[PDB]
Amino acid sequence: RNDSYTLHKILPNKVDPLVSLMMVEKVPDSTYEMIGGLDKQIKEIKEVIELPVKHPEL
Amino acid sequence: QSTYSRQIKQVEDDIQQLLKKINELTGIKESDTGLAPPALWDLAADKQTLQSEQPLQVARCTKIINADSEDPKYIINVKQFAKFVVDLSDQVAPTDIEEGMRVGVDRNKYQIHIPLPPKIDPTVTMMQVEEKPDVTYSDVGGCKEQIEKLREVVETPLLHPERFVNLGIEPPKGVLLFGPPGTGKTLCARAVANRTDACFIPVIGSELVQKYVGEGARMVRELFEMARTKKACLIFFDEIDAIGGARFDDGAGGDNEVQRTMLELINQLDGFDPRGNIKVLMATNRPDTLDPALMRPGRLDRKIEFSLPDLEGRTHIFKIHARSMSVERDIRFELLARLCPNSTGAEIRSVCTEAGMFAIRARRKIATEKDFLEAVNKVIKSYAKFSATPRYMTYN
Amino acid sequence: MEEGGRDKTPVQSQQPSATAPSGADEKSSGKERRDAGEKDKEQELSEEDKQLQDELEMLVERLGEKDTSLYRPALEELRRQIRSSTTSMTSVPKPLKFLRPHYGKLKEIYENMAPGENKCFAADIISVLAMTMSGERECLKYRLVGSQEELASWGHEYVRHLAGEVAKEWQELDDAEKAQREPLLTLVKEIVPYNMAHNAEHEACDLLMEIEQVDMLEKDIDENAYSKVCLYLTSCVNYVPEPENSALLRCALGVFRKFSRFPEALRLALMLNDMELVEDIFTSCKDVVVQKQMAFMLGRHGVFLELSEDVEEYEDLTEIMSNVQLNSNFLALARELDIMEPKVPDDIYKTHLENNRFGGSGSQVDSARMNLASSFVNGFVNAAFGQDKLLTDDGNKWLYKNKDHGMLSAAASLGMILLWDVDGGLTQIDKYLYSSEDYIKSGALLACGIVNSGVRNECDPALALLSDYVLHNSNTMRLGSIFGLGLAYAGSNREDVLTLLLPVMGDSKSSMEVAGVTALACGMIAVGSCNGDVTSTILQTIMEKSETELKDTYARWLPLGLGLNHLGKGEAIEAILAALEVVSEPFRSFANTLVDVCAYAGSGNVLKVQQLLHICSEHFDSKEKEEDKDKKEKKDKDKKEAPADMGAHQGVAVLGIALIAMGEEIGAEMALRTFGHLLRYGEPTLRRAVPLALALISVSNPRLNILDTLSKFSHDADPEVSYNSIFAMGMVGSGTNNARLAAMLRQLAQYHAKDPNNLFMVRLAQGLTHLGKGTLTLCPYHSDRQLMSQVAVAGLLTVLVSFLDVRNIILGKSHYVLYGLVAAMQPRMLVTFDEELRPLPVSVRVGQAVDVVGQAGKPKTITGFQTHTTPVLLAHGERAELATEEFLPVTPILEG
Amino acid sequence: EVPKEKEKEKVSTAVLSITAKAKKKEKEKEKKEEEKMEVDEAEKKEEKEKKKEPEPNFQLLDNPARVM
Amino acid sequence: TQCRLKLLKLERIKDYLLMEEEFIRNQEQMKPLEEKQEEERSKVDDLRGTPMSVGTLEEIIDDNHAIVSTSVGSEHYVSILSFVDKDLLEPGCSVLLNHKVHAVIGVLMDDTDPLVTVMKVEKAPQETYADIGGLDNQIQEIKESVELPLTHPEYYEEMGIKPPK
Amino acid sequence: LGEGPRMVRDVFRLAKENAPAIIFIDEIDAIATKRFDAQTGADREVQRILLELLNQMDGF
Repeated sequence: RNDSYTLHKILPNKVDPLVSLMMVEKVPDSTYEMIGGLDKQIKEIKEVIELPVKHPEL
Repeated sequence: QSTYSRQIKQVEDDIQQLLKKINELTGIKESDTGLAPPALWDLAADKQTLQSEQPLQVARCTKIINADSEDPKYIINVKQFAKFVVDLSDQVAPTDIEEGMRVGVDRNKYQIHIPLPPKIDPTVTMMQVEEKPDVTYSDVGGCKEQIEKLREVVETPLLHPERFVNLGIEPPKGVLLFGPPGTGKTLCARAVANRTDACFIPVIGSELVQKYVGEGARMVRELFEMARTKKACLIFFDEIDAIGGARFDDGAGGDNEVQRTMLELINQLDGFDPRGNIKVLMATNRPDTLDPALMRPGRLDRKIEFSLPDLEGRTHIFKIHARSMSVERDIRFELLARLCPNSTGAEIRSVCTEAGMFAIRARRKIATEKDFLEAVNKVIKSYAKFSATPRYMTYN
Repeated sequence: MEEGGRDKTPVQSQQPSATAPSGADEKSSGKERRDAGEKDKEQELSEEDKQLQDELEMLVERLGEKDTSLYRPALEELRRQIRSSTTSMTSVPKPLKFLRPHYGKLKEIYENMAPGENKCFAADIISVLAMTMSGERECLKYRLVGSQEELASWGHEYVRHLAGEVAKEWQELDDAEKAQREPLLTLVKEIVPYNMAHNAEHEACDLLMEIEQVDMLEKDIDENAYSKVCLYLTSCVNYVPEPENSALLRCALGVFRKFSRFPEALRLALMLNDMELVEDIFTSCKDVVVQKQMAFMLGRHGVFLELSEDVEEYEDLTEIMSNVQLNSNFLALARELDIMEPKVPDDIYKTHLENNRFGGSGSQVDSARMNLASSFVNGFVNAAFGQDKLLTDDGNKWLYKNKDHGMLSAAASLGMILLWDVDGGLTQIDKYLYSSEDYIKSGALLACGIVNSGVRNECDPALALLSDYVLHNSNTMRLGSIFGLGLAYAGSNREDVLTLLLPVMGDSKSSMEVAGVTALACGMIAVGSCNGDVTSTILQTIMEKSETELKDTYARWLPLGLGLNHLGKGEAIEAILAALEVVSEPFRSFANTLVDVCAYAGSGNVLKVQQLLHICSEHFDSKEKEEDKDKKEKKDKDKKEAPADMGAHQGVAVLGIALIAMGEEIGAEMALRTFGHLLRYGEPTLRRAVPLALALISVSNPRLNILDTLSKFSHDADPEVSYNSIFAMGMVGSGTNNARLAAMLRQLAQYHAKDPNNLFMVRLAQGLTHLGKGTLTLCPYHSDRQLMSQVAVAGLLTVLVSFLDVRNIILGKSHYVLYGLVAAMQPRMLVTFDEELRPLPVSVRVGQAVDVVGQAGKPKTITGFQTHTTPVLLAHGERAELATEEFLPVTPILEG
Repeated sequence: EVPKEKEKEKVSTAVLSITAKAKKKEKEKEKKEEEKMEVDEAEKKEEKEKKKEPEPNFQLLDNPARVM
Repeated sequence: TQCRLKLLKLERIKDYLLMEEEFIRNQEQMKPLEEKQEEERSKVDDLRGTPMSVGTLEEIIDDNHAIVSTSVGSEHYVSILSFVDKDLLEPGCSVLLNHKVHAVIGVLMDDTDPLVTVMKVEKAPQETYADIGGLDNQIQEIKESVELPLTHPEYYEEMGIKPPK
Repeated sequence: LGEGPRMVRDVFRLAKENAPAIIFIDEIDAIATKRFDAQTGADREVQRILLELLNQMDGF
């Protein structure tokens, strides 16, 4: 509330610059099935990118 | 004793608990007060608080045109770049504020209380500045032929302009110091600076380049002028290929930002005015980048080349360095230097440093022959190939 | 681990060999432990010798690497084996040999764990081992210094071992001279100076000096290492009481006076407070080193360097004593004599006046309180000595016009302005001495004391003039004369000065009320020398309190003198005390109590303890009130102890004022008033903060007279940095006006602080070290505790008379100029390992001229690479000379 | 009750904390050999006010006649 | 060695106890800290109030003024407020300004930037020392240059060379 | 400043209410930069138009 800048209520939502960025770039819609015929490719990519982020534990 | 030991551990908690009371009384954190100088200042300080002298907003006066409604007005443009017409607060005369001069105005009440000191807008350039440094005189090689030539131009008018007028010789201006990295353009300049005992501002041009084109240029003119005003100033401009590079464009790039600043430096040295007696030294990394305006005598009277220190110089750097050091004295310091190939000044010294390290390593009160041989055989092979000089010298 | 290495013959095993003593060895651990005990010595003797050689070799191999993982556990496991039974029992040759690497193993543990317990334990083992080995430790250290390579870690470790020896737990003199300390000093300056300081190993260093001087010259900084040994020694009061240290300082002082570095010697003679010591510091330099050089010269130069209080020569114990030794020293009789005479130190001060200029703008204006106000102000602008000459010459305005006590006050402050004149100020005082009432003549006498000190050194002394004057039947003239006497001698021991004090104030029945100051003057002579031990001061004080304690001024001064007369010594007080008891009163019981406190005083831990069992926070009537403030200050002690202890003193000084306020409510105003002077005595490490903080508050609290006291310290280093501080203070004073009486106190404050540029700074430090004594700060100090300061007391309070000499540059090979001389500055500092605080003589060249400063000037040193030389007099310029010692008898460093 | 009287009693209570505090702190238990700290001897100050008691008694209803 | 530890301790005991002793006791007795000590606490706290604009200290000027550039889009040549010290404002640190009239109330924040965060990297590596075998000589060379003068600079600067780097 | 993204939302919204409707931008460049300086107020403002645009594209 202005000219004192005393707080009123907390808005429960979180904001960082990173959350807006994610929305603007926009993740694709296209499934690996749709893309397919690259079936040989979806296996190769999967192992290096996906597996260590999903379970770095293993 | 045991009682005393307990307090060592304790004092840290004890200062932390007490910390709101410490903060108020001594300073920093909650209620910053020093108690020693703001206390003394307090009676004067009350005058400023009462007035609208806080704020006193950063500005520079464009023109002092007075006009009606409130008679004493000045036309000011703030450093963030918008103009206000302001008033005079009674505490100075209209005489004090002058056109082009830096001035303070309020933000809540726009009016001048006290004018702001002119031309000290670069903070970035100040960052680097250490007044009168030098590693130690012993690493130089002491008096070399190179040092003595530099003193005639540099020391002598600052120390005495009296002798100059008496004989009737024009006073010098510029010395251009050049050579690839590590031939000691800066090392010699520091040594003469200390000797003359003129105030010494060395600055890297790389901080007088900042933001976009034209802001860096404002910094260079104001700094230079300020030094020029100052009686017996020595300016050593350290490493300029950052306000000292080539002049061209090709219209796929362009050197412009660099050239705006370089040209601004060059202009200012002698000026379109006769000359002062305040000295400029330029240290450049290439003799291949220089345009003729810089080279004219009266902005550069004699060219001195500090490149690959001379035949006399190679031996002096080792012996004067060796003198300081605890070393063996049955080895000829000159033999080690002579072995060194086409030596840059930095390279001669590299032998001494490597030689001494082995000696420190043992912890002896001298050094031994073995420390010297491993050092010097190593320096001749590897270091010399890997110096600055093979690549740079052909180009230059 | 990796078992076998040296206990295995194949080519391959050499790599495990370094590693192996960390876990266990096959036979090599066993050789000292298992194999030695189980088998008999002689059967075993062949094997052990072969293996001994190999453990030596392993030591050398471990130094080859830079790793601590391989160095530390490897030497530790080996130790335990040695301890068991190869210590002294195998044979006559075999224990010497086993003991040699044992020392090496020991160092790492000693050095690494810092604690008190570890410390005592290592000394126990080291001492017994040293005796048996009989000098192998000395070769061991030297081999390690040479080596081929070693670790940085090891640099710290080898010195630490020298500490086991110094304790003498099993020694008493056998191998109490060197563990090869000499290379060890050179490399590193750290733990080794402490070891040396306690042992009394420091004697050997004089014999060694001839070798060391080369390293001190251009090669290293051996010089830093000895200056450190001196720091540890003075610090030893704080560490362990004054009586324990006192014996030690005597033995340390003889080795230093014999050594070429004279300032270190000078500090310690000044602490002990003895007649014999001073003449020896003067004479010893000349005798030990027969070459002319600096050596003959150092005796005089050190006396001029000594700055603790007063005029030329300063201490003045030393000035009388150095004659007789003068004739023996013989640089030339005619010249040495003339340099020692205060006539040559006066001339140089004349030059500094020119530089300073007029500051004078003060009131000299007639009638009322302003006439009284004017007299204190004229000096205060040009504090010490400056260009105030015009005003002093003019008799008519200020001196003559005053009435009553005001006349005495006017005359008394005059001497302090005329400070450091051979003559012409003496002409001026003599002209008053003849004129006007008794008040003029007496006031003239303190002032006389000041100017006449100018011609002295046992030919036409200051004593000679003062002796005729003292005789006077009138109370006032006689008082002023003794006060004048006390001022000149400061703290001396001399037959005459003591004799003039013996009958004077032989009654507690006196017309004036300032008679009490006689006792103070006497008190002053006692400290800073061997005590006066005057009967009049002791007997009278107890009778004075019984007739009257109604006059707050009178009652206070006599016991203050008693407490000072006793200071300087514990031993001496006993003779005088013995007398006092004959006359018994309730008053006397309190006199007795003061002697306990006096003897114990100056200790770093005894004095502190005493203050729970205090005489503050008590009144028995008002007997207790008078000395209670004095105890709390601890002001002598604060100055006396090292530069290191100053950091601590900045809290102490404040702590003592706090203590008075809590205990006694009335005492609270007094405590604050003492404070301004407390800091002046103290000369703390950082001077800027304390007086400024105080300066503003002192306007609000009752007695504006606190502010006047504050101003004395407050100007600090005279205006370059202080320009802001002196202007603000003056403004605070001048700004508030409420009465003529208030204005006058505030007016004294404004004018004192406001000092023109480049003027003599507030000092009672030596100007290398903040070490000294004060028996001239005392003359205001005493009079600053008198309840609602009178016009008569103001007069006593006005004098400075302690500030710097203008020469802070070459005395050298006979120069004594203010004319410029080159100096070197080090932009890159390494040293914090010199007590005095002078960085390296490797130098970078800079311009000429070092002039008076108070604080700073530490990086400022004198060139010693221009023709290669080392400083005897460690250079800072506060009152530190730019002078060097080289082989040649003339300075190779020519005046700028 | 009127405040005038109440102010007088508040100042009289204060004098007590100040006097005990004074002596106790002054004793050096941190500059003698033994250190048990002098910061633990940190006391604080007190005052005295009073106001009329509220106490509802003999209440069948809020303000009947208060039947005995 | 041990004796030294007692000396160092000596400065520090007096610093905590004195600050504690003086604040409370001196407002109580006579008029030393008294009205002045409250006055500094109160004035700074009121001026600061709500809100305070953050600014950065560019430079300090010798005449009780400073060049602060404020985070509101306006630069100021401020006047110092009564009972705040000019010379406790570091050029490394950002200062807090009262946002109604521009004067330095004080430094509660030194502030932080993402620019700092790049230089500072914390290491706790999977492979470290004794997880490397062979090429033993190469490690010893590194150490003579880097480790030995860094730990003990005292001889290396003292001998006359700049430390081998 | 500040108004520049606010414009974009309303004009783009007019299309949505009275749907189907065509938003046609003549030359998308001077706004569709893949590089912003982002240190002066001037650069920041262009960067704010592009930021709104992307968000709004999904919004239609």
